[PDB]
Amino acid sequence: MEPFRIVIPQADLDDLHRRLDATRWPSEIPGTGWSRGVPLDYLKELVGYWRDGYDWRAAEDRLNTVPQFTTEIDGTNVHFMHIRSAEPDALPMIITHGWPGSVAEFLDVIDPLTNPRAHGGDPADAFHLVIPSLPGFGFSGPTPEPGWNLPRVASAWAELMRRLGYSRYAVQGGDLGAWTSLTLSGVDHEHVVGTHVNFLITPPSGDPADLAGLGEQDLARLQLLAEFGAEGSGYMKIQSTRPQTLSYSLTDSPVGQLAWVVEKFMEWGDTDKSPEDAVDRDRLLTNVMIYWLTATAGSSAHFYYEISDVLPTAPTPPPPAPPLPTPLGVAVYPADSAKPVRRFAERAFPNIVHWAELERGGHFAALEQPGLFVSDLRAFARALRTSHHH
Amino acid sequence: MEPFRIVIPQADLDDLHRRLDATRWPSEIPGTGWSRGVPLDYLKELVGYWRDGYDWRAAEDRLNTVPQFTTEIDGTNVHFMHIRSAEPDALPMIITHGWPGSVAEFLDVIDPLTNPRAHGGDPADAFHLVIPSLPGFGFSGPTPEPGWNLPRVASAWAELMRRLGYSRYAVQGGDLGAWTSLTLSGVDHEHVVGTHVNFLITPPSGDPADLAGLGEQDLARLQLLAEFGAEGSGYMKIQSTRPQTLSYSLTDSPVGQLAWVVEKFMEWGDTDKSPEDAVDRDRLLTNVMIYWLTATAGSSAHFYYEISDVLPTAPTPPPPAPPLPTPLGVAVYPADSAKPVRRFAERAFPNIVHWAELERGGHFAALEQPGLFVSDLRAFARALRTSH
Ligand SMILES: O[C@@H]1Cc2ccccc2[C@H]1O
Ligand SMILES: O[C@@H]1Cc2ccccc2[C@H]1O
Repeated sequence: MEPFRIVIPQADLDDLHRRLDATRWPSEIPGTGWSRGVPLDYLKELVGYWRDGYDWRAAEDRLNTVPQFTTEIDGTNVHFMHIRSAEPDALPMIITHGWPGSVAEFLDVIDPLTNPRAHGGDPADAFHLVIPSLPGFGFSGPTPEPGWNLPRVASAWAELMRRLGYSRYAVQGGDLGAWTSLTLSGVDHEHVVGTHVNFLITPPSGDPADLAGLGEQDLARLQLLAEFGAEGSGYMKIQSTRPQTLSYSLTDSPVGQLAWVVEKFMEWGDTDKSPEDAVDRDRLLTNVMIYWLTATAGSSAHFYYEISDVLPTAPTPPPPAPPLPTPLGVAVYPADSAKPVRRFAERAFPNIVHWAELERGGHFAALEQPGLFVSDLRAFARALRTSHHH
Repeated sequence: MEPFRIVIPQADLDDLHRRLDATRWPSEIPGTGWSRGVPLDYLKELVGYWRDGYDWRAAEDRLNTVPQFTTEIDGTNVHFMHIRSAEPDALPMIITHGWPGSVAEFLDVIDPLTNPRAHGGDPADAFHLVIPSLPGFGFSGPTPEPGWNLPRVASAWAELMRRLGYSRYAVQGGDLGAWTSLTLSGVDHEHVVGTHVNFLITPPSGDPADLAGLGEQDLARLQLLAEFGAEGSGYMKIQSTRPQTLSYSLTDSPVGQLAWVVEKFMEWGDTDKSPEDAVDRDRLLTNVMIYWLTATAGSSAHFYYEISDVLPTAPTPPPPAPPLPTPLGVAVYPADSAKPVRRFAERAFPNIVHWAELERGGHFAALEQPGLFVSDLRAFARALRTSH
């Protein structure tokens, strides 16, 4: 438990610009748009801005306005932001990012969540926030040994909240952070008072009977899963099997690191022509910079290998889980890469206290739609309070 | 159709050495060996040799001892080696490499196949060789448009053989070259006299009854397929879906390009502790240099996208093909990444005339075991002459 500040040596930035200037670009097949990955023309334009335009020092300053700390847990370094609320009886909540994200995703929602009185919110709806970097990611950095899977991350987090003195807290996440949050609600069930996910997958049974009566939208959600498996799972299959092989090119090549990550902001964000439709280029590059500067493309990929058996890329599906009794909030963003079927969600989670279908935004909710994210999490906190005393 | 010679600008070599010198290495998780991909200590040592000891000019010299040509077919550049036998009666054969291989794989089998008299062979077993670079690969280079799938590549080859004046020829391949050869045997059935593959997958139906009576060795071969899908197919899934995203890092980073390729030489070769157990490092780096210097990591990856529908990684597993009538030779190398169950192969190919189970070697047969490969192909020629 020691204070932490991001201080990037100028030498690292000079090296980055050296590499950018020396980029060797591939050929392309014309007329294929985004269908086979990041198009050449777009990436050239974004790289030009990255090299001459993007301001890391300002991003660095902004990140450093948030209190950060590091601490060692279960043999590994855990970096985390901790922002105390301006209001007494605030709900402690630990928010977890996923891949290819980072703690930078949450910069625009931290102040409205923790200080609602200064952002037109109700003081009754305040949060204390703990926002940790996943082991292997960003400023937490590489893990030293095998075995950092969902329950090991969850146990680390429970220990983090214990050290911080939160005996009662909620958990929140999207992407892999949602899976970690759901896992933690079981692992630390004595201390977790509620769970909110903005990403939820509900696979079908495989029995054509459980589809009876489902409407067009729910059937389309199931189709989205199948499409993801067929077409969108490439990154997941390679990171879950040979993350180290992949890591050499992503650690050596900043354009390669950028393409690898920015593709997902295009495909999973609420976009039309460009990833910048949903996330502006400074935020896009700041997130990529956290991967690049900490050189965590590979260590973050190893997470997928550790949890390969519970991914959709698993050979055989994991056995059906017993119901998770955690009071649950679900937020469904319309451009997300996967969306839950409520009938199926009701079976797996008997205590849903909050369900919202939002009007806009994709996979990176806090970053894409901070206003909606904040309003939704407040309504979840209100629903939690309501469900506990009635 | 014009003569071709490899002449790499010095500036490209200077650029490569600058990149190698400036390599930024990743973290590792110690003690995981090769289980999660190419280990850090090994690759640092290989890159050291690449930078300090490897001699591209000598490799370039050896490649250029092979007569090579380029020609435009169906809108794309096609590079190929063409080596005539001194025996006029020789069997013409087109040999196709796969991924992450190249025409450099066959340097040690060319003279024995085309001049058997000087290399322990019978003049009756001579070949004329045509050894093309796949469209999108090596010195053929990037294709200009969508659609270069197996039938389109096969058609291009039939056209190449027609242009060379070969109205009767055999086809040979491993990896994707075997799939291309099998496709070509159907596409140009009039002119293909026989097909030899040193790579063949035989998927089970999924009906438990079809496994009845199979010995433990054949059951293990089927399980090899399952293991490949589960753990070995990462490169195939990303190249078949987002090859262009992948291409940026592989085209910009020589250590990345090296890791991406050399992993398969470890996993698919007859290896123990190192890929150099099966293929020495000069040959390994020469093959990688062909990808690096032609900047074809991306365009070679696009081939997988074009054929995604027939891969193991397909959205829906491809329906079992009807039987193919081509006279077929099959060579099974014991360390290969996949190996056929003969009972199943003979249902898919009712005219198998040659079946060899070799006792050494993996996926890169001509490169790993040139002696075994030459003997087997000569045996195949003899099987074709005495059965048809
Ligand atoms: O968008 C992706 C869809 C999916 C499915 C399972 C786990 C994670 C994820 C996301 O990364
Ligand atoms: O790339 C090859 C294609 C394939 C198909 C089945 C098993 C292994 C393999 C690979 O060795």
